[PDB]
Amino acid sequence: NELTTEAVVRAKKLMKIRTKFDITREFLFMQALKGKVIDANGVLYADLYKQFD
Amino acid sequence: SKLIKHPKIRDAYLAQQTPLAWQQITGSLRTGGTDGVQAHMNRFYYGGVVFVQYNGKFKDKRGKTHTLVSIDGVSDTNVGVGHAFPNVAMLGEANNIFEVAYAPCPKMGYANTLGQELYVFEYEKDRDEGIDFEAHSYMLPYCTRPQLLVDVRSDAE
Amino acid sequence: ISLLDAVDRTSRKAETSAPERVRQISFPMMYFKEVESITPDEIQGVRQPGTANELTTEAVVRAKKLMKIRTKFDITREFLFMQALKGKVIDANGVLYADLYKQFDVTKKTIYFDLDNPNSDIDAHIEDLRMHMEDEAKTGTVINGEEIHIVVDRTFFSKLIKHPKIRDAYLAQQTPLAWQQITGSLRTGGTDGVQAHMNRFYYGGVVFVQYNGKFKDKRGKTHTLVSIDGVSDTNVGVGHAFPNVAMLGEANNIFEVAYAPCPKMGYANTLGQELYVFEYEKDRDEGIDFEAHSYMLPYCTRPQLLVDVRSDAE
Amino acid sequence: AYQGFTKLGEREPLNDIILWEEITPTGHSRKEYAPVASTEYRVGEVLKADGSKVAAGQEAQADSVCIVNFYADLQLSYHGQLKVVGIYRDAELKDLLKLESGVDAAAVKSALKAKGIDFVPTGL
Amino acid sequence: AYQGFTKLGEREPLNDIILWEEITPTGHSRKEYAPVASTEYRVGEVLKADGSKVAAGQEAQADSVCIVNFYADLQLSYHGQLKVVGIYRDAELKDLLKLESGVDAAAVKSALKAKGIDFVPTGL
Amino acid sequence: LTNSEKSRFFLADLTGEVQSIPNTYGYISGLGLFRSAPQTQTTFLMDLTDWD
Repeated sequence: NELTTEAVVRAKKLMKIRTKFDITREFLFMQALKGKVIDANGVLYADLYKQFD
Repeated sequence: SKLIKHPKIRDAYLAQQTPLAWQQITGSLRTGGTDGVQAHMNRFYYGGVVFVQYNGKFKDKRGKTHTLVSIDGVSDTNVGVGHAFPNVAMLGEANNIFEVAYAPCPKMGYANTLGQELYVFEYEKDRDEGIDFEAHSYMLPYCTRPQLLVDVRSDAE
Repeated sequence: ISLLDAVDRTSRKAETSAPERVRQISFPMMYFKEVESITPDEIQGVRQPGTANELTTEAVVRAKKLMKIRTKFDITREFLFMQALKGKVIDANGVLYADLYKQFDVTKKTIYFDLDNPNSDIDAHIEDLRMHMEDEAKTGTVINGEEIHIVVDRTFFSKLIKHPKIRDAYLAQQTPLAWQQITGSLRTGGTDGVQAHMNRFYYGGVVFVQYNGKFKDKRGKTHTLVSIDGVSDTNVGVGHAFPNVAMLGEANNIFEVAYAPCPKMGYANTLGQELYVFEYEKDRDEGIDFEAHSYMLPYCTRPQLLVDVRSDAE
Repeated sequence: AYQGFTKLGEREPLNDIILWEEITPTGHSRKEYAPVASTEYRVGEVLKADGSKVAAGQEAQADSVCIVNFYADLQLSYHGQLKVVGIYRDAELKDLLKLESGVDAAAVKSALKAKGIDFVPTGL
Repeated sequence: AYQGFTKLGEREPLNDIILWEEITPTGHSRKEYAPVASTEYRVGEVLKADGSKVAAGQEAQADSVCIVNFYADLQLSYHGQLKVVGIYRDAELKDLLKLESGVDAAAVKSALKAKGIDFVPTGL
Repeated sequence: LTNSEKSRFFLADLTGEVQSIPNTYGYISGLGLFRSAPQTQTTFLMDLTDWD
């Protein structure tokens, strides 16, 4: 019989936002290490290897 | 798994009475830092180089799993893939081939200013209906010597 | 959680995150009752075994009855604990009381070690078992998959220790461990009840322990503690891997057992105990009645961490 | 139970789908309905003009999005209110929508888009 | 509510109807039943040997008086048990029976009296 | 210490709560091999020189 509070909800929402950005950054760093940078939606038309020649 | 299973490495290491040889064969392995989910990551030592087993994956909005250590275009389960990139000490701090750039968010007072990693904005709703939030990030990582980003495979050419 | 999708700057569009999901469940628990009686006709005239002409007293009969009842309850408790470790809490008769995999909406994981094949990758199967716990724990903390209990039966242990890979690897060693495992006692550690020293084997970061526990029910059918319901070849070995106590920490303990009071008066709405024993006298000095109760249920809050192990191939 | 498991249910959807809404003294995007017959309303369902849920084929007649949890047995909302309220005007909600059987989202999204309701991608 | 009142029901009957029963090591007067699908049991309802309630025209088939509150879709009694238990053999009960509609009370009581069940005159 | 299931006038126990936090990986981002280069414009250039 304990009610929720605004502080807990706000903290969990902000923490989820931060960890979402962290995992997106990790994925992008992996993409950069692989050679070409593509987002989660997969915007891919050409390599960056070829444009660095 | 295929690398540690290989008969040449196994036979080269079975005939050596060293703690390292006792460790790599009939041993725990699992000598490394944490990746986020496991206390230690597998690492094997052979020929002066270290093979580190990284198994990290994420999902997008549409339930699609994005494996971090993978090669685009190949989805065979039998084949194995890997990535090799130069270490920080290989080139020294004068050629960090790796950089990430940051650019400002499109709000008033932020134009033509050095961007940062994250822009956190909190806005109060009208009347008294709650709080609005915004998070921004304008970034792109890149490598200036991509020819050193070698990927390895476990199958024959 | 999911990955953010890139959006353009000028068209100020964004993304949002789904809310949490909270549910609720409940658990029923089993009740056990045992009755025994002492009648003077089993004491009068009867002779105490091992004595020439001495008669049994009520005290020795009562002591042996109580000892048998307590041993029966302990044995049933051990069987129920093993059944809960298997992931499905099935009563000795065969009725289902708590299907932990269906209640927590997870699936059972089994690993085929393929011990018969001389080319099998034992390291790969051990690594798969090790990584499964870390992947499916989902406790939010850092998991160490090497801290598990692997309990196998006689056939699995014999097949594993005699594999050409393991034996050839341990033969080309000059460590005391290899000498002990190859030419030496393979019985470090134990008291399985009957054994003073149970079989255990060290290969990687894990150990394999052979458990020979088995019980019988009133129907006469044996109940092997290390077994898979369904699978009964003789040529296959079976095992059970469950998390160690010090893997998720004392903060996150997943193995619990409940105890609730018996339906006798006095005991309503009280804290449950391990066992209740009651003394009742027959009227007209006809003897003594005994009752033993227990209201318990063992369960696992993370059944995904209970991984089954087999010796054949999938 | 006899089946081996017992599930008491899941928490009803919460009123967190609203991201932006035209805030006016008397409310601009919110309209009230008279609850019809014995009907179970939840947060995120699309209602018609009369207040009943949209069905297959009736997609063009998408009037609003429910933002209250109503109970037929109690004839009261989860906030102890006599009526059921939905969002029918300019607002920005989340993708969480409780659709009926055989009703496509694309027709519902376009119908609500005409009234000025936008849906943001929500993901996991 | 919209009707002016919001009654939330009445407490289920308690197991206090048993005044005397044959106390036995293994339950002389207690008999188990396998619950029938989609059937609610309450303390006081009369059951046949099959396990279903005594309907009109079959009062002579009364077997036992149920003393547990089963919850049908839960498939568990109010005490977390798996089966329905009713008193059928020698016992003394209060005059509190929840007979079905159109069921003769006198015929049921006479049928149960042959089994050894008696009802003590209660008051109000 | 709480209402039971399917009845309001009886009681039951909650006995805690379990949680399922997802899996997050931070190995590559923890390596720290990417150097931050903050900038003001929306596009940066680069000229490549290589002597033969």
